[PDB]
Amino acid sequence: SYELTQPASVSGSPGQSITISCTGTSSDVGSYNLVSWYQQHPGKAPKLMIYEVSKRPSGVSNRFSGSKSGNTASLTISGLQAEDEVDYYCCSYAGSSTWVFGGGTKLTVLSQPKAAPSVTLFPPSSEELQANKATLVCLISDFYPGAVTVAWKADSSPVKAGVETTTPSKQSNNKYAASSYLSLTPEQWKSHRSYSCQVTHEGSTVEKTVAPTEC
Amino acid sequence: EVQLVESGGGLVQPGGSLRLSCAASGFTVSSNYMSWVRQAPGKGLEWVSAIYSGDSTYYADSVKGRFTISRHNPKNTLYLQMNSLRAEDTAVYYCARLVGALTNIVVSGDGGAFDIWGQGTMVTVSSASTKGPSVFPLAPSSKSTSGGTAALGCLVKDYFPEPVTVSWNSGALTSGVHTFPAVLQSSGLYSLSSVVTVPSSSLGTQTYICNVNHKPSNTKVDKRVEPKSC
Amino acid sequence: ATRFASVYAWNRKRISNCVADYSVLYNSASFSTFKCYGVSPTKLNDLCF
Repeated sequence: SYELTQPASVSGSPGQSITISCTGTSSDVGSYNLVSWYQQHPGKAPKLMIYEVSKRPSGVSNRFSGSKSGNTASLTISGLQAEDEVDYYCCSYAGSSTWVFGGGTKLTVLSQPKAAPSVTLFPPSSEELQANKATLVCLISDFYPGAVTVAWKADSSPVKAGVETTTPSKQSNNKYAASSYLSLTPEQWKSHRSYSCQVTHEGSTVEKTVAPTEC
Repeated sequence: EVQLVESGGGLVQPGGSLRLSCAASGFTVSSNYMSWVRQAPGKGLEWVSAIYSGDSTYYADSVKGRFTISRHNPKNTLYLQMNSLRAEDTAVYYCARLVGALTNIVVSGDGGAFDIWGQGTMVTVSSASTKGPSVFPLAPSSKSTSGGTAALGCLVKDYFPEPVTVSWNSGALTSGVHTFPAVLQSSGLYSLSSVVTVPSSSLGTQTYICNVNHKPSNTKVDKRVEPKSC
Repeated sequence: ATRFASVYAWNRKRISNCVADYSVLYNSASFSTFKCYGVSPTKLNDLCF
């Protein structure tokens, strides 16, 4: 319920310097000091890289720094690499040993090689048809930049009913993920001829066409 | 050895209670750190649990009268009797550390360095009852066999509520394993995936066991993934 | 810290270019014998070693 202003979308070229901020008020200008910056690969616990803004973490590469003045900020992230596309926060005091911090600046590193989205389409299993259910499991992996729109072609027909697609989630190889599902009935599964899952990733399209079980 | 381990996970219904626990191993909780960060993916976070023992006035003006918790130092484990759990508290917590000022790490400075965490537990407060997950073996196709790398798995579909954990060959298959997170259906059901890229020559010869575990419903399914044998 | 050497092979450590203190010696462990020969413990921070 307590939330402070941060620049959510930040980006910088590798080898450059970027500035990260988190907002306070006039009750935070006289003489305190408590600011420690975070680092999160999305989906797991954070990582410490910067604390004690202008001093030394024990084991940390010294390419990162911070700078402090007035209403003029910096978490100075310099020497950007391909592994800096991570979430960031600060820390701060709230008075009488209390605490508050900012709203999650998310860094995206550009100048990275674009990779075609690897798409795998799975038809429903035979016992799933025995279960009177049908699910088109479309799995898109290893794509960057992650702007994908999953389209379904039921015999060259765009079907939007029953389409559910996940949000882009970071993968191990500095790319994002997607897992889309089309939930249909076995009557509608064996009526159409073919089923194609397509994606629109930075203009590129990768399609997977599957067919119902022959026997 | 030194590790924070979450334990005591179970199903919670509206009107009930449950005793969570964060156990430290290696370092005794009598003189160590515990910070309960509550995380909801995609949005901001909040540190809430205010239990520093000695029992004096230190609390946050947001959870007054809701989160009650006790202290047990010698046993190296803390229990969280989180009473009156609200259904809008769907988040996986983590007990973590910090840094102060006393010892050699700080002689001049401030501190405040969360550095060691737990793994979290999966507790869902849902009005509806728990349902056993349905495991459907997604078999390899002809394109996967002819493509050199076969893709196979078992879709976990139509389970409510979370969680479902999928392992391969009881830990005997780790290379190529990739787990695709659950989907939020319009009706509230969930469906996740787990795909391992295997050699195509190992189809049929090497057994593919996927272990699907759902703790609140207490269901374990050892599903066999077999090729299309018509 | 973790382990120290014996007395015949006495462990040697070199310290310079930093701030030293004596009141910070009573936090990590309570000591038993503490005798500074010729120097009073109260003045050590007031001289520059």
